[PDB]
Amino acid sequence: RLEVKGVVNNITVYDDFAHHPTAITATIDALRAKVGQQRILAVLEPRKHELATSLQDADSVFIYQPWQVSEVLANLAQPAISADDVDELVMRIVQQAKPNDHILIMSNGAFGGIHQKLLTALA
Repeated sequence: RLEVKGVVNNITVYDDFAHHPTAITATIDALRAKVGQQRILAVLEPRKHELATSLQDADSVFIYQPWQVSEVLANLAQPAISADDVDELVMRIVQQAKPNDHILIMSNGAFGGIHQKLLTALA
């Protein structure tokens, strides 16, 4: 749960298995409890209005599309983006990520090794 995979440029990268609305909600809330006002960048690999609601506390939202993700993101007015390629999604993240951010990677799979991709790309 919220396993810290690394810190690069004061940006913490975490992995968590949550990928259904109820667990996503709990997981972001548990992270918020620790990080306070510091930014949560939520990065989800799913397996709709409930899903949007589960992501609403995250300061920026990234969804990998491996149904239509656009309908989920339309409800979120914070920065929210989908990508259909893991390296592209890593670029999207790196373009927004700043020191003191918390990148929360939510998937029960390898997600192309995105946590390692980020630790490399953020340096």
